[PDB]
Amino acid sequence: AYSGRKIWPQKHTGRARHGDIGAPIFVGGGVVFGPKPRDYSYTLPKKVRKKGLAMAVADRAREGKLLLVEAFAGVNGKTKEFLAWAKEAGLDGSESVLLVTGNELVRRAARNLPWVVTLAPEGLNVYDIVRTERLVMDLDAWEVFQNRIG
Amino acid sequence: MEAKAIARYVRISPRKVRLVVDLIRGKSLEEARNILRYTNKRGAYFVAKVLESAAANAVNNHDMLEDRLYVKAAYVDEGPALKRVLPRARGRADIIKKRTSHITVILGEKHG
Amino acid sequence: PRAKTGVVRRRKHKKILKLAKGYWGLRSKSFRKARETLFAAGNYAYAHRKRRKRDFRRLWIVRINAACRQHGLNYSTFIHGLKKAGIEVDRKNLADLAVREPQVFAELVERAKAAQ
Amino acid sequence: MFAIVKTGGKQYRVEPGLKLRVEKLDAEPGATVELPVLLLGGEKTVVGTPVVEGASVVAEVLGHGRGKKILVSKFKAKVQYRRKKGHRQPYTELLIKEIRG
Amino acid sequence: MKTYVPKQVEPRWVLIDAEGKTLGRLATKIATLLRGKHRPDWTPNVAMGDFVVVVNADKIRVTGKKLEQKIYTRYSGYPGGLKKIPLEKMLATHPERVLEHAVKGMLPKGPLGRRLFKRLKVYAGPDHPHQAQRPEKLEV
Amino acid sequence: AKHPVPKKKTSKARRDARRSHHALTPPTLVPCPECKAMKPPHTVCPECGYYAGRKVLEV
RNA sequence: GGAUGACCCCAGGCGGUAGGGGAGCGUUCCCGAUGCCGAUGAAGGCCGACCCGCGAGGGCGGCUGGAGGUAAGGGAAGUGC
RNA sequence: GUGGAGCCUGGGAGUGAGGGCGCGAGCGAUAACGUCCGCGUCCGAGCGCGGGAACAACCGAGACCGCCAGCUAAGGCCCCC
RNA sequence: CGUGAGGGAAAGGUGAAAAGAACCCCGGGAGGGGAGUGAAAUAGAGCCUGAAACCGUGGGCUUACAAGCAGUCACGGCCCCGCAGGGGUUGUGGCGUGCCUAUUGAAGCAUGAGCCGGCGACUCACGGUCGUGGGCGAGCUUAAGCCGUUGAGGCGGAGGC
Ligand SMILES: [Mg+2]
Ligand SMILES: [Mg+2]
Ligand SMILES: [Mg+2]
Ligand SMILES: [Mg+2]
Ligand SMILES: [Mg+2]
Ligand SMILES: [Mg+2]
Ligand SMILES: [Mg+2]
Ligand SMILES: [Mg+2]
Ligand SMILES: [Mg+2]
Ligand SMILES: [Mg+2]
Ligand SMILES: [Mg+2]
Ligand SMILES: [Mg+2]
Ligand SMILES: [Mg+2]
Ligand SMILES: [Mg+2]
Ligand SMILES: [Mg+2]
Ligand SMILES: [Mg+2]
Ligand SMILES: [Mg+2]
Ligand SMILES: [Mg+2]
Ligand SMILES: [Mg+2]
Ligand SMILES: [Mg+2]
Ligand SMILES: [Mg+2]
Ligand SMILES: [Mg+2]
Ligand SMILES: [Mg+2]
Ligand SMILES: [Mg+2]
Ligand SMILES: [Mg+2]
Ligand SMILES: [Mg+2]
Ligand SMILES: [Mg+2]
Ligand SMILES: [Mg+2]
Ligand SMILES: [Mg+2]
Ligand SMILES: [Mg+2]
Ligand SMILES: [Mg+2]
Ligand SMILES: [Mg+2]
Ligand SMILES: [Mg+2]
Ligand SMILES: [Mg+2]
Ligand SMILES: [Mg+2]
Ligand SMILES: [Mg+2]
Ligand SMILES: [Mg+2]
Ligand SMILES: [Mg+2]
Ligand SMILES: [Mg+2]
Ligand SMILES: [Mg+2]
Ligand SMILES: [Mg+2]
Ligand SMILES: [Mg+2]
Ligand SMILES: [Mg+2]
Ligand SMILES: [Mg+2]
Ligand SMILES: [Mg+2]
Ligand SMILES: [Mg+2]
Ligand SMILES: [Mg+2]
Ligand SMILES: [Mg+2]
Ligand SMILES: [Mg+2]
Ligand SMILES: [Mg+2]
Ligand SMILES: [Mg+2]
Ligand SMILES: [Mg+2]
Ligand SMILES: [Mg+2]
Ligand SMILES: [Mg+2]
Ligand SMILES: [Mg+2]
Ligand SMILES: [Mg+2]
Ligand SMILES: [Mg+2]
Ligand SMILES: [Mg+2]
Ligand SMILES: [Mg+2]
Ligand SMILES: [Mg+2]
Ligand SMILES: [Mg+2]
Ligand SMILES: [Mg+2]
Ligand SMILES: [Mg+2]
Ligand SMILES: [Mg+2]
Ligand SMILES: [Mg+2]
Ligand SMILES: [Mg+2]
Ligand SMILES: [Mg+2]
Ligand SMILES: [Mg+2]
Ligand SMILES: [Mg+2]
Ligand SMILES: [Mg+2]
Ligand SMILES: [Mg+2]
Ligand SMILES: [Mg+2]
Ligand SMILES: [Mg+2]
Ligand SMILES: [Mg+2]
Ligand SMILES: [Mg+2]
Ligand SMILES: [Mg+2]
Ligand SMILES: [Mg+2]
Ligand SMILES: [Mg+2]
Ligand SMILES: [Mg+2]
Ligand SMILES: [Mg+2]
Ligand SMILES: [Mg+2]
Ligand SMILES: [Mg+2]
Ligand SMILES: [Mg+2]
Ligand SMILES: [Mg+2]
Ligand SMILES: [Mg+2]
Ligand SMILES: [Mg+2]
Ligand SMILES: [Mg+2]
Ligand SMILES: [Mg+2]
Ligand SMILES: [Mg+2]
Ligand SMILES: [Mg+2]
Ligand SMILES: [Mg+2]
Ligand SMILES: [Mg+2]
Ligand SMILES: [Mg+2]
Ligand SMILES: [Mg+2]
Ligand SMILES: [Mg+2]
Ligand SMILES: [Mg+2]
Ligand SMILES: [Mg+2]
Ligand SMILES: [Mg+2]
Ligand SMILES: [Mg+2]
Ligand SMILES: [Mg+2]
Ligand SMILES: [Mg+2]
Ligand SMILES: [Mg+2]
Ligand SMILES: [Mg+2]
Ligand SMILES: [Mg+2]
Ligand SMILES: [Mg+2]
Ligand SMILES: [Zn+2]
Repeated sequence: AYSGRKIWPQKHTGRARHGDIGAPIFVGGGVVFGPKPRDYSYTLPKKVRKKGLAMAVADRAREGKLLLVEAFAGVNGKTKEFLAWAKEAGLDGSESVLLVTGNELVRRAARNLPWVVTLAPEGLNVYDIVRTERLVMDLDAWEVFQNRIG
Repeated sequence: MEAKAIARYVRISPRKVRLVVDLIRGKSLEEARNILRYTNKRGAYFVAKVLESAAANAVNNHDMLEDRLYVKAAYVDEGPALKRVLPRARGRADIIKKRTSHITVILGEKHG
Repeated sequence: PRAKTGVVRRRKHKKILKLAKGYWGLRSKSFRKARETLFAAGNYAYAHRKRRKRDFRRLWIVRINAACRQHGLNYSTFIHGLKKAGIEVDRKNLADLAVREPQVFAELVERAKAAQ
Repeated sequence: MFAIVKTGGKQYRVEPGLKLRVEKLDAEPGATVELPVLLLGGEKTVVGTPVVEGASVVAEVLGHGRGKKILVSKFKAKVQYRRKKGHRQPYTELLIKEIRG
Repeated sequence: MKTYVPKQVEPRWVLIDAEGKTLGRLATKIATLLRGKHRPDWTPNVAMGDFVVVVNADKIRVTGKKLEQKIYTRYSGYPGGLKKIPLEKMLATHPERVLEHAVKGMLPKGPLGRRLFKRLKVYAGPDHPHQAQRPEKLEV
Repeated sequence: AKHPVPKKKTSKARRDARRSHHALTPPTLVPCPECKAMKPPHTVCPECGYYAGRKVLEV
């Protein structure tokens, strides 16, 4: 916001040479190599993202902590239902769950829980897989995921 | 016991007024009374106030009797300073600091 | 994000200054005057350890000599006796002996006297 | 009754009952060693030429440790050059049991 | 095992006659009795030598044309203030000086080598008023 | 003249070593022989008013 | 040696400015975190002759402070006077 | 002749003011702490260390750390020492 | 501040709550001492924390025949902590030419720095050329955009080597 103006004459003042108070070496003035707004995004090869999604699940299975399910019994979009379904399912949420299905009903009861990360199936991603402890996928979720690695 | 009075933010220079205090730091109450009365400094008045007043407190607020009193310690720390602008030739302004003092007189009783 | 100075500086300064208590004037009070005095101290140390070896030697040898005087020979022969004979007592020790074991020293003088 | 022993290029005089920590010796704590004699004195008086050939002194390794940090530091001027090195010398504190001889 | 440093000692007085004695060669000796370098428990940092008493200093001998051809010197700080006394004139006015000087310049400098020169009590003339210390006559 | 000026800042040592004399020195008082108050001698007593033992200053 | 830098034995090299290569310490921020420490005291400040590290440092203890701080492992820089 | 030798290909440099000394020459005056080449060396960068009274380059000698141990180098061994 | 166009500052925080200190005593007052509130008043309004330079009071060592880049090494004294160990200070001795910069060369009588604190200088984007960790391989790869999610990724073969 400052004026482009030399603040006292070059020689003979007795003080050190200065330009204007816009300069970084003055309190006030612009900072040197400042952060300027930018774009950290990049285009990771398509194959590498696939093998990512392959490997991630592939690891979770290989550990036993995967689980494909056909449909969700007593659960029509109402937490305590799911909550109790999950009980009969083999997860009491002492481990975190990544949970995938296109079914707003299911993943809605299944939202709000600490140990649950909700997902739709076209939105399967490798951070989220590794992020969690236990993957409980689902069958069309499974075919979208299978339609992927091809 | 020990009795204390303290005058702070007093518009005299520390360095000038320490010299009244070093003339008491030690003396009886009565000696400090008669010194700060014929001492020819400005500091005389200022310090003879604190003193006089700590010897209240000792009596009134602290159950002490005068003629056991003596100036046990008495120091002067330096208060923040009124900065002022005094103009010189060719337009320079220099800065006067009209300095400032925190006087302290601390009393005790002397058994003897 | 701004990684501002904040605390680092105060902490090395507080450091070097504490390394420098005891010093005269601002050599103990100013950071950069302490820092500067401490560069000094450093090499005066490293030198003076290497110095103190040779320093003591000189001390001992001067005593040793003073002893061999008392029995009629110089340091520089007494240490050729001791040599060519076979005695390998170093002079921290000779200096020790000669001070607090006069007779025990006298022996060696003699065997040196001899070994010539 | 005393001796003078070479142990790690360095000769100490040693009466029995002395604490004398010296240049770190390879000896699990508790064991005991023998140090050559170079001279014995008081009571008797032998003289090693260079060794006494005969006797020796026996002592117990009270244990090891590291010496109070010397702070070695070089500085060269007008050349932008410093160096801090920390130093703790390994030592082996002993207990002079008795002399032989 | 740590070096032996002496505890407090005793002031051992010592008496020397100069006469027929080559000034320099004498002072060598005076200085090292003075310091103490002749006794095993010597220590550079402490006053522990002897208490040299020299007498008959006036009958010291010097070689060569030196009685004249060698000169003492004394700046005074003023201009032209360099005094110059020659050996002969020195011996003839204060001979006790000639030897003192001879020694002081073989003692170290600083508060010790000064504190040492304090001890060398010199006289031209045979008798010396230091009887109450019984100076142990020495052969130089 | 060419404006002479201090060449180095004076240390606290010298600074205070100079003031080694600024030592203030207490007044000198004596007993009025009449009011027995302390006062400086040869003055007329400020407290009773007497001097050479007569009324002088109507306090 | 042994067995895939675990650690031991041996021999050797190790002054260094311009400058090149390496391995590390710390500051701010992010994932780790719906977590974990914390008024039985966070960060900050003031001591320490103790502990670890060659070192930059990091621990530990006491006083102060009075509501924050944030690990293993990684990431990003307005990163050290 | 296995050496912080060499050769090959790439990455990053800095340097392109040098100074003293010995020797061989030009210039100058069979002057210069002078100038300019050549061959060496040392300082530069070894203003670290012993000698030379002191003192970049002269002699001794190439400082990883510690030692209240030993032999030596130059140079010293009458006191300072 | 400048006639003017114009330049252009500094300066945030008590506490949970004002419960913001009645009344008393020295004081002309300022201020302080009791008392009273508060968890806390060295949170008392000049108010969180409260560094450093800088000024002072009190205490331990030391200092008036001594020569100094202020240190270092060694020994001794006195003082404290302790029970063959430490810490503090400094009497004597030995050694010893500040930092930075610029230079063939500086303690240098060559530069800069009163001191403290706090700001203060190798970056970002696109493009090259090497190296490097990974993916695919006679192949590799998407751009803008379309769809999806609002901290979910997919699509798109135009085009590029
Ligand atoms: Mg503008
Ligand atoms: Mg503007
Ligand atoms: Mg502008
Ligand atoms: Mg303009
Ligand atoms: Mg100017
Ligand atoms: Mg100026
Ligand atoms: Mg410009
Ligand atoms: Mg500003
Ligand atoms: Mg700004
Ligand atoms: Mg990038
Ligand atoms: Mg949730
Ligand atoms: Mg949520
Ligand atoms: Mg979770
Ligand atoms: Mg009263
Ligand atoms: Mg005017
Ligand atoms: Mg001013
Ligand atoms: Mg921030
Ligand atoms: Mg910064
Ligand atoms: Mg301090
Ligand atoms: Mg000191
Ligand atoms: Mg040395
Ligand atoms: Mg040697
Ligand atoms: Mg030998
Ligand atoms: Mg050892
Ligand atoms: Mg050191
Ligand atoms: Mg230098
Ligand atoms: Mg240089
Ligand atoms: Mg440097
Ligand atoms: Mg190192
Ligand atoms: Mg003659
Ligand atoms: Mg005029
Ligand atoms: Mg002072
Ligand atoms: Mg090695
Ligand atoms: Mg080497
Ligand atoms: Mg190197
Ligand atoms: Mg922070
Ligand atoms: Mg979180
Ligand atoms: Mg949190
Ligand atoms: Mg808890
Ligand atoms: Mg509480
Ligand atoms: Mg606490
Ligand atoms: Mg704290
Ligand atoms: Mg909070
Ligand atoms: Mg954290
Ligand atoms: Mg990290
Ligand atoms: Mg910056
Ligand atoms: Mg090489
Ligand atoms: Mg090479
Ligand atoms: Mg080559
Ligand atoms: Mg590079
Ligand atoms: Mg050229
Ligand atoms: Mg040229
Ligand atoms: Mg040339
Ligand atoms: Mg050359
Ligand atoms: Mg050359
Ligand atoms: Mg030339
Ligand atoms: Mg020439
Ligand atoms: Mg020539
Ligand atoms: Mg160098
Ligand atoms: Mg070289
Ligand atoms: Mg040299
Ligand atoms: Mg020099
Ligand atoms: Mg030299
Ligand atoms: Mg020399
Ligand atoms: Mg030898
Ligand atoms: Mg020789
Ligand atoms: Mg105006
Ligand atoms: Mg106006
Ligand atoms: Mg409010
Ligand atoms: Mg009025
Ligand atoms: Mg009031
Ligand atoms: Mg009061
Ligand atoms: Mg009040
Ligand atoms: Mg507080
Ligand atoms: Mg507070
Ligand atoms: Mg304030
Ligand atoms: Mg607060
Ligand atoms: Mg405050
Ligand atoms: Mg304050
Ligand atoms: Mg004091
Ligand atoms: Mg004294
Ligand atoms: Mg004198
Ligand atoms: Mg004295
Ligand atoms: Mg001198
Ligand atoms: Mg000491
Ligand atoms: Mg000294
Ligand atoms: Mg020495
Ligand atoms: Mg000096
Ligand atoms: Mg420097
Ligand atoms: Mg520096
Ligand atoms: Mg220049
Ligand atoms: Mg020049
Ligand atoms: Mg120049
Ligand atoms: Mg250069
Ligand atoms: Mg100067
Ligand atoms: Mg210049
Ligand atoms: Mg200068
Ligand atoms: Mg500069
Ligand atoms: Mg100024
Ligand atoms: Mg700063
Ligand atoms: Mg770069
Ligand atoms: Mg940018
Ligand atoms: Mg690149
Ligand atoms: Mg193939
Ligand atoms: Mg493709
Ligand atoms: Zn009267």
